[PDB]
Amino acid sequence: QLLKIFHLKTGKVVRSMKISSPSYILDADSTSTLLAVGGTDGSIIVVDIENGYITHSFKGHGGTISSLKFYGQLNSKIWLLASGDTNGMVKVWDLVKRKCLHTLQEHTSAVRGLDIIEVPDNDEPSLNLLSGGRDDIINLWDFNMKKKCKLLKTLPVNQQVESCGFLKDGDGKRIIYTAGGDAIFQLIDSESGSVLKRTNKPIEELFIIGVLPILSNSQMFLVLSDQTLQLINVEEDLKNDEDTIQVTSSIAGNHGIIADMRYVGPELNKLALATNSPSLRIIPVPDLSGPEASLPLDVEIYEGHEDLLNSLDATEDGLWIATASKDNTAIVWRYNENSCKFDIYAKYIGHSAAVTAVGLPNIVSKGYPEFLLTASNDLTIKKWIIPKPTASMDVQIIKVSEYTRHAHEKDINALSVSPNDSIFATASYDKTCKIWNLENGELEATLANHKRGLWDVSFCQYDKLLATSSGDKTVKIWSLDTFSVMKTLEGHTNAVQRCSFINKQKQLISCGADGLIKIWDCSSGECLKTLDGHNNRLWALSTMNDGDMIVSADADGVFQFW
Amino acid sequence: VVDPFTRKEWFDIKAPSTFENRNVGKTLVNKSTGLKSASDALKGRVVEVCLADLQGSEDHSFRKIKLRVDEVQGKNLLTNFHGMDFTTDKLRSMVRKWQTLIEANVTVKTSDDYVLRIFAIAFTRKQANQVKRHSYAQSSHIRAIRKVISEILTKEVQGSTLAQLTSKLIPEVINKEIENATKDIFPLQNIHVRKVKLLKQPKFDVGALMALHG
Amino acid sequence: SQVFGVARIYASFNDTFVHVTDLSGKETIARVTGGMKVKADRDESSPYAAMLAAQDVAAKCKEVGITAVHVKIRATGGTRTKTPGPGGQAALRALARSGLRIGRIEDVTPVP
RNA sequence: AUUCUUGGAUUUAUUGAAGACUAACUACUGCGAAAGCAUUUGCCAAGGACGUUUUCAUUAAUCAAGAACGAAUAGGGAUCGGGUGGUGUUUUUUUAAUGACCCACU
RNA sequence: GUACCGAUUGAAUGGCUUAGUGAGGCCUCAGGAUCUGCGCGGAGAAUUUGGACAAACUUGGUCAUUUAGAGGAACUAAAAGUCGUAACAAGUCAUUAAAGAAAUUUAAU
Repeated sequence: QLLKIFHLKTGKVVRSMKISSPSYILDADSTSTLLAVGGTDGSIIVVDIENGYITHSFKGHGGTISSLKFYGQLNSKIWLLASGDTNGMVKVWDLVKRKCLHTLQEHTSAVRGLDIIEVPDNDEPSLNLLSGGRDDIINLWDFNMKKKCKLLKTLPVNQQVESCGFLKDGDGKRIIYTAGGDAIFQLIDSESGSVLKRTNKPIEELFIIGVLPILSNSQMFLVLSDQTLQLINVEEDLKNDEDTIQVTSSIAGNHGIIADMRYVGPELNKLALATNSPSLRIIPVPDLSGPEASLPLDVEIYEGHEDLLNSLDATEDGLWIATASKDNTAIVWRYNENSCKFDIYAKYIGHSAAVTAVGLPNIVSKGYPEFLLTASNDLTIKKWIIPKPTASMDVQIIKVSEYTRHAHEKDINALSVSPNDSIFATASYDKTCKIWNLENGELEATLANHKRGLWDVSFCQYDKLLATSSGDKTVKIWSLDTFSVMKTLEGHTNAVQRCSFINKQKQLISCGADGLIKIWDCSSGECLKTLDGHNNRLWALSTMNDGDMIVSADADGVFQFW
Repeated sequence: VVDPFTRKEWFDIKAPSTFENRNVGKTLVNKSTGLKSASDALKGRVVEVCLADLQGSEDHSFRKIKLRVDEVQGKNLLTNFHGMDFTTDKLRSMVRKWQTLIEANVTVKTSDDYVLRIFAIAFTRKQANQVKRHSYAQSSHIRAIRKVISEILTKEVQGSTLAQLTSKLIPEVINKEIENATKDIFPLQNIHVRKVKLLKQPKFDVGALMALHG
Repeated sequence: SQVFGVARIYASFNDTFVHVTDLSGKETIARVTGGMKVKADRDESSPYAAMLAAQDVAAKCKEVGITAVHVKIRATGGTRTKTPGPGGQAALRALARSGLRIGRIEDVTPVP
């Protein structure tokens, strides 16, 4: 029960509306820009102005409301124009008092958007009334100020509706956006009951939509979804310049939870994060504003998956972006959004368990960054190496039968490449970290003294040390000869998930379930600094080359630079 | 983030004939897509409501009625009588010290071949001007009590399908027939029916189902 | 007058379970329990935790449409304590304050 | 603290499976020589008290060795079963009656 | 980690090449799983003697460079590690009309 009135962008309460007993669910603003009435589950309508004057009780029907829209002579909800109901019914009223002029009963399914968008003339010489929000059909209603009404057509061309649009001039000859709950928005034609083109981007139910202040065939258009916005071209069909439905841009935001992060841009421009969403969002680093408007490429999210993403990585210049997910595959994406198939270099099939970690070799210019070193929960690790064409271009099968490296019983949680291509060590949940050679796939070393599984291991870029994290509140650092344990850091008040070095080989920066990030040094083995601006669990980390900006990961979508 | 409660069908329950008002209540089903259509999916939901809440007669606040779904038609679905049960508060109200608990069970077929097993509860009362504090049975009269109930229950079943038997269970006509016959042995108190449940419904059979409908 | 359901309060020891269902009892909604609303692994049947979870359970049910509901109180049953739990009285008092309806309630303790 | 858990734990609705036992009634009551004996129903014998104007005629009693089975003086009140009596009631708008009850006697 | 001397000419590639290896289609003597048609043809799979053209594959040596590089002599890094030694510094109230059931709006004094 909160329907509160504000003023200019200070935001102070002018008056508080909590008077009616049912919880207010819907509300819209006015073309007079001064009056506001809210929809609720008791069919309770209260016309209020802001000075404040909260006028005459309108009470003539029950039910519930889930859509509302106004008019310049009938300035109320869909309780006056028509009736927002849970069974579907059109009720005829007026701006004059609570008499009932005419009544109209046609629906058998629930519908609340009976006059979800106006007909601006209310005489309809060539105009129409459009309606639907729950009944999953589109009906074409007449308007009669004194007689019963007629249905013009019905449209069973949809399977689910939530909101209806209508051309501003009202003829309907031009584009008409209809947003349905079936992850589908369409361009329809009112006088003929036919679609122009249907557009299928999302995998989620469309929310309700209001109006744009634009005229006819518009200039831009905005589509609403889950923590993302997208701008669409305005033809979608051979109207002015182009057809065969396309998307102009898809501006990305931020998700609450984050698993991993990796710098994409070669001058440390772009960051790509892996979330619970099955998409690739690239906002964060160059955008010191809110949502993305300043990344120097075509801003567009990627999708080639069916489940969530587990770990993601790229090389130095950022031309190959290899990612890992739960759909048992490995997909590498290109920097500047070009390929031969869609934007995918190749999708690699052959994993018998979930693909929980992914990694690249060191950069040269080609070859090694053309390759792929991915990991799966099938107690193995898989290297895809085809050198004779340019690799990461085609579907590669080189390690599926017995070329895979299998000596594990609990799953490997991470993997790291040395600055040379010779050795690489992966950490695993069975309290050990193993060094294997990349040229052969033979067990080079077995490093273990722990009390919990090892979620992250990484090398120093001077390849003199080794950094690994275990859930016994300690971060351990090893020699390059594996004949002597070098250093054992303790002081973290809980478990450490991920540890990493700085690019000047100065500091060990750690991230765990503490609630604060810690920067120890790799030189004296003491605490150089700790940083405390979090209260959630820390899961990922990334280091720039310069050492001033350090980005961290939280559980609520907060990225803190230091 | 899916929010399935903008996707579920809102749906209602229609009741059979020999009752009071056929409006019952609501459910929530699914969105009728192809491959999971909503009609053929469930077909067997179970409604368990006190009959006093539907009959209106407030001297029936125990003895809840179990229902079973058969047919569905488009914001209507029709249900069938599956079981009848007492509340736990009702029989545990009854069981007093210094008296004898007599039960009976019988497996008996209806006219249309619904096989149903009912139970029975019987309690001993004191007469007027009793002196003794218990008034038990004789352990052979209990044989004479279980046998009279057993032959009466087989007579009333297999006749005029279960709705009329439901039309006898509601005003509990059965209890007076138990009462008068078995009184010559030993008088009695509270006797009720306490359960009926079914396990051998023959067939789908829409033909006799629509004869109760208006 | 209203649209109905059953609340089925299972007040065990060291936890309290509340979940409202449909009229049939196969369809669930708002399953949120008392142990969720504090983290000490000790006050999982404390009444302020019971009043906390009953508010959020009545929150989502008021946001879908259910306004009237039966309760079916239930102890652990069988060879257990057969006793209504700590967070049963205030929790029934918590959701009745939220703006719902309470009528014709009974007991589903398995008392064998 | 141990354990289980998104291949969904716990809760919820529908089933099937396995083993186990007769919950309030259940008593200072009954049965059995004791150890022991609680769902309905059927069968197979065994036992006690009562009643008896039936029958044998001292056929009796108590207990080392030994075997089966089991670790191995005279009143009072209430109650159980049977029998007798009734200036008796109740079920009987059914003619009878079985049966419960009230009181006495043993 | 970088520059140098130096054995292995190891592995990659380049120049030359002994040696062995060799796709593919063309023709013709023989052959028939199979075809719309007033004695049977258009069409058509396997197998087959001989003859011309033929790309190219595998490996060994000579020489250079990279990598791996035993061993030999520097620079830088690690201010680093232990021990010893030396001096400095540091705690819009009221009454009252109009609309509005209620709030609220407006007027009056």
